[PDB]
Amino acid sequence: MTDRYSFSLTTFSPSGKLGQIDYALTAVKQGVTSLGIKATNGVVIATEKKSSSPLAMSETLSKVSLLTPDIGAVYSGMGPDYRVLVDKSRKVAHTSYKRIYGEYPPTKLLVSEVAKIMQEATQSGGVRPFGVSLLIAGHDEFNGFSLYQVDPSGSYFPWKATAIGKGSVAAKTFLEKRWNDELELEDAIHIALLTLKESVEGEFNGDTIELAIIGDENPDLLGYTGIPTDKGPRFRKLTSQEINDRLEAL
Amino acid sequence: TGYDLSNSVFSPDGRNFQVEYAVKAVENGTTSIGIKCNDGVVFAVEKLITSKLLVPQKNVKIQVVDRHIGCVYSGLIPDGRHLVNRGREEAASFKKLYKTPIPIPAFADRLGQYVQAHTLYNSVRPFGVSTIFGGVDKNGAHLYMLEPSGSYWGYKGAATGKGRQSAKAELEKLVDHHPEGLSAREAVKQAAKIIYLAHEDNKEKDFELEISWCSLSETNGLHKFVKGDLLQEAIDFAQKEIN
Amino acid sequence: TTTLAFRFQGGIIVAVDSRATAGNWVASQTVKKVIEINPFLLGTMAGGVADCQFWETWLGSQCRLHELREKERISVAAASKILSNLVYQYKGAGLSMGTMICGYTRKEGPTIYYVDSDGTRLKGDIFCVGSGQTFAYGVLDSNYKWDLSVEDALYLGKRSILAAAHRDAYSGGSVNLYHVTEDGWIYHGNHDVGELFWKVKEEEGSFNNVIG
Amino acid sequence: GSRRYDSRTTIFSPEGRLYQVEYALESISHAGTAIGIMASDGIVLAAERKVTSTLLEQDTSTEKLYKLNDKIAVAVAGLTADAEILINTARIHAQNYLKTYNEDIPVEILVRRLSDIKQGYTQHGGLRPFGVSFIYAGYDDRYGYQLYTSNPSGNYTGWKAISVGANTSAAQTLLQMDYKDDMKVDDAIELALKTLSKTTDSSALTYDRLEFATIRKGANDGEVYQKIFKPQEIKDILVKTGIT
Amino acid sequence: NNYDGDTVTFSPTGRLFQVEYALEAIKQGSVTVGLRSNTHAVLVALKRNADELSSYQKKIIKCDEHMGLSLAGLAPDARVLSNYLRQQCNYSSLVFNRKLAVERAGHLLCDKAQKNTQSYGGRPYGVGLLIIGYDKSGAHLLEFQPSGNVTELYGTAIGARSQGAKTYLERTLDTFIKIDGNPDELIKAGVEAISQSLRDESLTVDNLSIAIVGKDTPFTIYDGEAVAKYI
Amino acid sequence: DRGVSTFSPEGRLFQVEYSLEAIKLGSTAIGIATKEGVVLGVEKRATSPLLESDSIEKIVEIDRHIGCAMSGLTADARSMIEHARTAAVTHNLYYDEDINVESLTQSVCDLALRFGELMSRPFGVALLIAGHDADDGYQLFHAEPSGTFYRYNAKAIGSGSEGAQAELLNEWHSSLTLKEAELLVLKILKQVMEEKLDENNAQLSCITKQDGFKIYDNEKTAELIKELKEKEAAE
Amino acid sequence: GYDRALSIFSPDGHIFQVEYALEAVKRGTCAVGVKGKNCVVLGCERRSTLKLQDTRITPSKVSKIDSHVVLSFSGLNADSRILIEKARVEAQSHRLTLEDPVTVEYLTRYVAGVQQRYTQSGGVRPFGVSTLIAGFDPRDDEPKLYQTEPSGIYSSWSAQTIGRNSKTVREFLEKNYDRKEPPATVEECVKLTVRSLLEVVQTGAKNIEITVVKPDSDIVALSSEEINQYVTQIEQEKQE
Amino acid sequence: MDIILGIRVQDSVILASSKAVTRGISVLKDSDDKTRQLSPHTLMSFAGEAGDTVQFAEYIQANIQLYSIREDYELSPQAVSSFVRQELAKSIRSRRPYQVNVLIGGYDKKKNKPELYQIDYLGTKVELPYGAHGYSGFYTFSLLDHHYRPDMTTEEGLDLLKLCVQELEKRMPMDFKGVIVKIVDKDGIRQVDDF
Ligand SMILES: *[C@@](C)(CO)[C@](*)(O)[C@H](CC(C)C)NC(=O)[C@H](Cc1ccccc1)NC(=O)[C@H](CC(C)C)NC(=O)[C@H](CCc1ccccc1)NC(=O)CN1CCOCC1
Repeated sequence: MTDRYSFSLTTFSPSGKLGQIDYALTAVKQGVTSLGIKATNGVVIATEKKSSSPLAMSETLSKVSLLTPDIGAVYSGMGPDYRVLVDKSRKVAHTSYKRIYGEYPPTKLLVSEVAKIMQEATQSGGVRPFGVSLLIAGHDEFNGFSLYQVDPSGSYFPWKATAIGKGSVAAKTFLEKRWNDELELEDAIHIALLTLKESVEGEFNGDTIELAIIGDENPDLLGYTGIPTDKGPRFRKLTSQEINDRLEAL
Repeated sequence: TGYDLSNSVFSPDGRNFQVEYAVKAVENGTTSIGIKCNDGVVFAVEKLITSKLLVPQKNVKIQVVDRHIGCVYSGLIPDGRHLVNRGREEAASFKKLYKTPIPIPAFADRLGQYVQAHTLYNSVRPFGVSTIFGGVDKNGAHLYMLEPSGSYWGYKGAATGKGRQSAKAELEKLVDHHPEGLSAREAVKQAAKIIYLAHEDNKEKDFELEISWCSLSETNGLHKFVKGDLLQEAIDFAQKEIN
Repeated sequence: TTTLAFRFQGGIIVAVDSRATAGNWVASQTVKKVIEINPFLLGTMAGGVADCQFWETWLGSQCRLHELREKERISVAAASKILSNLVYQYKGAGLSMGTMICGYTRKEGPTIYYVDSDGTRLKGDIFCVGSGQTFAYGVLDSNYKWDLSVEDALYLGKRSILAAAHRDAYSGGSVNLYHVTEDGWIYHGNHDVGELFWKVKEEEGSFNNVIG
Repeated sequence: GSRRYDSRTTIFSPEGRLYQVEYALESISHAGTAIGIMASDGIVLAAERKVTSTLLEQDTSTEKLYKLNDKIAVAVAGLTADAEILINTARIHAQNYLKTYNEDIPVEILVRRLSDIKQGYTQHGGLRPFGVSFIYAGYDDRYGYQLYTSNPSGNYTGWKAISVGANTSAAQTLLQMDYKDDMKVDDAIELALKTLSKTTDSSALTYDRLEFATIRKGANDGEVYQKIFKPQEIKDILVKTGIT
Repeated sequence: NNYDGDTVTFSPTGRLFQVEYALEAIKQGSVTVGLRSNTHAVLVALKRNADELSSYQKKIIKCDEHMGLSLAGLAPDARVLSNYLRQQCNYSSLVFNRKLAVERAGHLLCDKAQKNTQSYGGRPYGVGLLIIGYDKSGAHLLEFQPSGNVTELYGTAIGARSQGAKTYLERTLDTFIKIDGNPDELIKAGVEAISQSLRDESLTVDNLSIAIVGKDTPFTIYDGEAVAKYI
Repeated sequence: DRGVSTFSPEGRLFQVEYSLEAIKLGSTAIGIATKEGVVLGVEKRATSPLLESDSIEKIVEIDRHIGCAMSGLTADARSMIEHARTAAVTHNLYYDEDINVESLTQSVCDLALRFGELMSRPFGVALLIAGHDADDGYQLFHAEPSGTFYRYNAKAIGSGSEGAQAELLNEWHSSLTLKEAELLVLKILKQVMEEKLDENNAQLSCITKQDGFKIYDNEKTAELIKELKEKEAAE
Repeated sequence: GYDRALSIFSPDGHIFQVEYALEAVKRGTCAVGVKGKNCVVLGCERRSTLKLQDTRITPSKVSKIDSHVVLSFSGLNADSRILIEKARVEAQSHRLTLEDPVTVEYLTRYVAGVQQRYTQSGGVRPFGVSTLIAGFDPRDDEPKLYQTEPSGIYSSWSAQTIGRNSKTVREFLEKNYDRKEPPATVEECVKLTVRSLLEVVQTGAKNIEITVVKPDSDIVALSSEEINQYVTQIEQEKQE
Repeated sequence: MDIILGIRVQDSVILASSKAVTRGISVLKDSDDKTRQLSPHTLMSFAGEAGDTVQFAEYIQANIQLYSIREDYELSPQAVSSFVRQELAKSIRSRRPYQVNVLIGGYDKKKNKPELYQIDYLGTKVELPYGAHGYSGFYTFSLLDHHYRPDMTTEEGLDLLKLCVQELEKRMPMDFKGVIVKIVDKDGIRQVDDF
């Protein structure tokens, strides 16, 4: 018995490719489209909620996830792989940072830890790479707002705006025409909804779309009062009703 | 293809061919049966006499677990012994912690989980035995049969080995003709007959009969071997029926 | 125990007593306190009998393995350091040993090393070790010269053990003598203190404190 | 068992080569070019970013050039994720030395240890090697300014000028042509950029597709300064040499 | 064919080829016989040499005062298994002050061989063993196969041309079983039995190897001039 | 590929059989046992003339009463010799006596099959172990990587083994003197060696009760070579 | 832990991984060792496809193991560092326990033992390196030169070469080296070493390294101009 | 073990260490050298628990010698002292700590300056113009506070050292059998034979 697979399952081919990473990126291509746009006073991340059955309750399945009060994440690719990465990402933020410095990590460093975990699945014994690409939006005091993409290889890049998955080629072109450096947050939400309508085929409403922002602090969502320095989470998930209001003036 | 070369690999059907190959080793083995009765269970088995040089009565195949459970099996005899050794460890740790002897359904799952564990990795081989086993507990009598996949169920009657079909047919007739129930002493006699009738499927070498039983009234809820006058009485009953 | 060894013009003299004790109980009068490691190496024993006996015997096995592996007899320095490094590993565990590793090699010449159970290792010309070491020092130091003859050196070693055997309650039995030369060690007999004391008293005229 | 699926990453070919090391070098040859040039009064590090998108955030980005300590930096060619694993190990190693001896680690000692880690992945463990080649630029008070390179084989060598990544053959010929020993930093800056401009696979070399860094003694009296260039500073230095 | 790479693999018909290949190593080995009466149990073994300049490979090994075995196949595997038996016999004596039953000795050998047939990396044992002994239930003879199967018998033989001696003992069953209180006659029957497996070679003084255990006889081995009586 | 501890259909271990082929490629080593002592001889076989032949060490001491010669992948023999020397000295420490030659050989052979998936492969070297003890007298053993060992009156191993063994079959008798055995090893070595036998490319040794294990000098062997040539010309 | 047996026997009785490690040695730059009456000299080739090199800081081909012993090699450069490190540690350990520096034979035996261990251990490949180890034993004036190889065998040599085109330079040394009369002086020993490398190298500029070891821890490396003088002298005598 | 002293002057560092080794009521040796050369321009003297002292000194010696061979370069006295301190700082929280106090005297060739470091068994390091371990300091520190000047020569430093030894021989209870004196300067390490 025991794990006899102590050797690498990802290796270099004669041409210099890393097969399993390429094949993982192919799985990301098949995945549903998701995007992220960065404004002057915030960041938006969005994706389609592809339902498996109409009997299934899509509210119970969350594609957009809170990692810290000021950091969120969305993906394209294999859902199960994403779910466990979110668990590990939430934990590593505490063990390797908050329990040491008494504060949450900045976006770039949390991203750096997630990227490490994904890199190890590319080199360690008896495992395949993760079949997902992540988009991670976040805010912190000394860097301001920021948006990052993380690929199966463990590489990460900072973006002004980008898309991943099914119709990412067309969606990136659409964002190049509309994006400027003076965009307000509401303008960025409007552009996010327009970009997503092109890739979605069926119903296009608040129940089939999932969208969250990184913006101003929310004292009402904090859950307590008395400490002036604690002002609330910057991450907020838009409701079904809040999306439909913006779809009328579209 | 090549899906059958490694254990724990699914074929495109969703099958584990290495387990199905282990079943072929069970089918090649000698016949063994189990009969459930009014207040207990009976076990019997075919022992092929390869040579005159074998010592009669001195190559015992039926095995006891704890003091209330019996185990018989067909196929690779060493694999069965390994399963019983584990069973004895499982029962011992149950009684150690919980005081009471291990219930039959509780014991059945301990074996089941252990056999099933040997279908999960390519670094182990599946078991090459089907095991018929059971006994008496607080809720009465129980008879079980366990297969290489880890699958097991409860049984009114059970059979496995080279003459399983002949033994199954004969077992079905007893269930139909006795809806109210069969007695312990009757079930010993019937067990002899069915082994003799199932020997027609292995009739080159002549054989030796071996029976055991557990009963609330006859054996006081403990596992014992059938010997002497009661064994010969069961042999004679079987001899009269074949002629 | 009383044991000594000193270096001189004609090599090394080694002398020991032969008593073993358990408190005030004299357990033996005939104990061998010198160990013959090879034809050119000797080891002396003081402290715990088992400790000394066991480990100095272990030392000989390690020395034999050296010459098998290296095709050359081990140096006195390297031999003494194997023992000192061993006892250092056990430091604090309660080993009780006072030993002297004595021998000749080409590169070193006649050499003596003191090694004890708290890890001390010292090269030197003269050492006395054991419960009666001070009594031996008193005679040895006051009569020692480098230019002693082989005959006189043997006697001084013998006479120094006798001095300690007389005054120290936990020393006695007999004297065992050894002489180490360029050609190897030579045994110079067992000398019972029962006869030796009176013989020395009469011939030398010493020990006037005792009733003649 | 699991023998069936083992690629055997640490074996020899019949010709006496290491398969996985050779294939890792093939991977690195498609990565963006990085150049290091050593002058008498400093060191230059220049590197080309991999095909950039206009919506990429350029100022808050790091891909090629990393800081190991106050006196040592590296340029990367290959898998970025693999490089960061090694960079963090090198950063820790430097601090261990400083903690132990109360002195900044000599450049070669840092390079040797990082190269020894790479070597281990080619001889034991059955894991794939790191698909990364480094150019090390640094200073210490024994040898002064120093340039080194290391590759997946764990072999390292010292250089006056060197390139890694794509088009090294063409790039090395150009550096061998114009380089001389009495060269200054400002001249070496110009050589580094001119060489990338001629070897690049892009149409024209622009500020947004470059990473640049110097290591001078251009601070105040007998001390070394590390300058990682900002976007606007690359835009200016590109105009000043007449490339754009 | 494709299913004989290791012991962990079953064939399509349910066979374990590595176990069968281990069984083949026993067939190539030199013949050895075992038989018993009610009072005594005897082992006879034909020893084999490399050439006229070499010694003859010893076939019989003592396990305790009341138990031992003969071997056929890989001799180093017999050394491992016999050493295990020596330890088990010894554990019984030190802990329980009990002589190990011959039947339990077999059960322990079976379980040790089995574990080597169900795990990756390992290999089956490549040797067969005939175990004799005298315990609280009289004399005993056991046959061990590296498949794990252990069988108690009145008499048997293993090795090359072992079928000849096995047939003879099957005929002589009624005679030799009643040889009680007579060691030399029980050996004579065992020597005549092994003779039915000889081809071109006969039993010489440094070729034959006999061992006996019984009621008032500890397990002892006879070699050299001590077996000249039985030629 | 395939498992390291796999059986062939004929019932043999693949890796053990393949290691025997490596031993056949090795240089020749011969041993002869007498009532006056045991002689061990080997072919040195230098790969080039610039190589200093006296550094070639294929005959080795285990203890004062036990010697050893080797043939095959000789680098593999180092850990075997190390184990043998430790086993011999350890027994002396535990029992205050010399260890039997047979018990030493058995201890070395226990290492043999300790390979699989313990070391990664069998040893690729065979050993001739010669010695004396009080019980069984002068002895010679052949230790293989199979874990098997036979006692021999005389034995050859290496590339010229089958030819040298046939010659030893005819020449050996139970009354051979030590001198006669010395010449016989030289004679048979000269026959199977490629290059011409002399004191520099061949080495003799012996073990006697009185003087123990001794490797001969090049001067001593040279005279035995000259004595051998003269006797063959004398009839 | 990774357990795979990588070094195993083949049907013909060869261990291919050990033999393929020898091919890596054949690919490496040439290295030569010659011992005279009172000295040993180690010569090494450096390939000239690498210009723009910094020779101050680039790892040297000859390495000091202790103050009285040196080690050169041919084969994989990265592999050699591991052997050199282990050797240096053992050298200091020997001084600590035996209170005497290592003999050249002892140091060689240790390095060779490490190489052998990597030929029958699971999860590792053999070292793609052969070494030349030279020096003088403590308080001794007899020169010592030893060779090792991936299999683990080691031996002593009057003169020896390893690496690429080593069969050509071995041919040269076999007819030019007299056992009855070795190079009497340092100059004679260096000249014969340079001559032998000039049969294979190309140009005698920055391609040849020479290191001279004399008794009592006296080791020095020659500079470019010093070596170039030997190259200039040999060529003028050749035109005859 | 008992007395170890150190003085740093203009161009050199001078270490003086007692020669006696005493066990029980017996002086076993009167010529013991309580020092080890770590590198050509670095010297360490030591005192403390029997066995521990030499074992520790030689362990440090081996490590510094290993570094020298590996890098073909001599570590600075500051670097060596920091390595030694860390080893003692590790030791103090071990199962069985090294009970050894040391002085490190060295000449830094890059700075052309002599340096003296005092380190105790806890791993407490200080650089000093003059230093001592054990009971010696209770006499020598006040004496040196009076007579020491920073610009003194090696000869002046030796006379200053004679003044310390004389005081210890007058007021110390135990007979320490004189001292071995060694000088560390630009030219390396040498021993004064007549003191
Ligand atoms: C001079 C003579 C005095 O020291 C020498 O130093 C000799 C050394 C020579 C013989 C090597 N030393 C002794 O004789 C030595 C003194 C000693 C005693 C105890 C501890 C340390 C040193 N004596 C012994 O070692 C005696 C030997 C004789 C045969 C009795 N042994 C003991 O006292 C033993 C074991 C001591 C021991 C050590 C470590 C752990 C546990 C025990 N003890 C007993 O036999 C107990 N005792 C004897 C009296 O009867 C009741 C039981």
